[PDB]
Amino acid sequence: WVLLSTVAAVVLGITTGVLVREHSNLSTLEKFYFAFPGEILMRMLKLIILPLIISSMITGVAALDSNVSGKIGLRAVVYYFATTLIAVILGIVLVVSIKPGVTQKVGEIARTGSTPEVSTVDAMLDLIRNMFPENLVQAAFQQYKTKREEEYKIVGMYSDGINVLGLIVFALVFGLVIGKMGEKGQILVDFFNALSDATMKIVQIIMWYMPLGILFLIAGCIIEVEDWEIFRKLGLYMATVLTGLAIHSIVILPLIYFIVVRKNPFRFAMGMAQALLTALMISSSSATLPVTFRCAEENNQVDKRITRFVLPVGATINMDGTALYEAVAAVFIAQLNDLDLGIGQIITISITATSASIGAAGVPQAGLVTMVIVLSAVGLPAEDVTLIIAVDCLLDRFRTMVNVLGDAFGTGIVEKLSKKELEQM
Ligand code: NA
Ligand code: NA
Repeated sequence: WVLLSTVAAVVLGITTGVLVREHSNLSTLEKFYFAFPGEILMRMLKLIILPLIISSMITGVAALDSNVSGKIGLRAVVYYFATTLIAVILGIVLVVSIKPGVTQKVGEIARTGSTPEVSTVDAMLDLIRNMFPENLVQAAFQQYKTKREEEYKIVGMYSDGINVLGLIVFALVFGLVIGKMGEKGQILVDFFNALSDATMKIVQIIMWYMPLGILFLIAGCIIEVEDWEIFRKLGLYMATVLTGLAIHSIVILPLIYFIVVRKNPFRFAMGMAQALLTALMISSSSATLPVTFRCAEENNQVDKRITRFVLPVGATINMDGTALYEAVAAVFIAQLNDLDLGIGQIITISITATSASIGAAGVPQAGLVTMVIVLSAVGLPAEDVTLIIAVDCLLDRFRTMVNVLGDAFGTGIVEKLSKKELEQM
């Protein structure tokens, strides 16, 4: 009933959403109140991130030996990097071959939204700063950001938004320490094992409300969009983005899973359908993590030791979907400006696009912030990001699904590559 209700909710939500806007006329305030049931689900899933991330990372690392944990972590990191690179290369090839921007002009495309003010050096240094928060309690709900102020002086401040990067790094180090302690640290292992189990049970309670929240979540966004002809001007740009995401999700990732794990990848992906559908509706890899936990464990029979480690980390640093999107968007913006891109310029977009949304799964405008960095790398104005924000919300839905799908396949791949370790213990 859990999966069926989710499918029923989207159909009713899409049916309700299209009918409401086509027949009824709603103001901006009336549109916001319509999506309120979905909004409640959004903050019920966000409420679970902190307890889930902390107890999963501590419990997963603490359960394994130091060497076993290191090898499992090394395998996951290689898979994260390997798949993100392939996603970027696929985006580069598709956008270069399809040439979405060479068939269009800058003037014709409408400009929407505001381009964020980003410093490439400060944004990347902020990544390392957030890995090591100054306060653990503050990191639970706030993040650090630095701005250049004046001959220039760096001023930093904390803003609302959970620092998943800092919490995961501490939870990994904390899990390693309490595991080595043994009997001394057993009480902490037991405490965070119960907290992890309790958090999963609370997710089960949230799943009861998810169908009703999903209905209004999908319905609301369909009603939010006031203009549909804007999607037609960027259709070629959208087509290449979804073509790359579809190929990565349906060809590349299943192929990698099959080679490492001699099993049907679509059977594995079928078990994740509930998590993939949730990601497609909430546009957050961290908020959909609790759903990914159940699908990987309950449906795909993936080891809980592997899942507790790979999934929380993957939701934070594994963004194949976003990395592909930045590579396609950056080259597309380059083509609009009639800017020929050489091998040197193409390469730098690849490395810059790789470091996309490394601490912003669910953070809004996370893709625009990265796009500014990627565009600035090869010298295009950061104001060209305004040409993409029109359809960024829709693409964000599909980005998150591919971001979550990469994590799910990583658990199966890492589990197979560490089979000797799990049996050895
Ligand atoms: Na990846
Ligand atoms: Na991810």
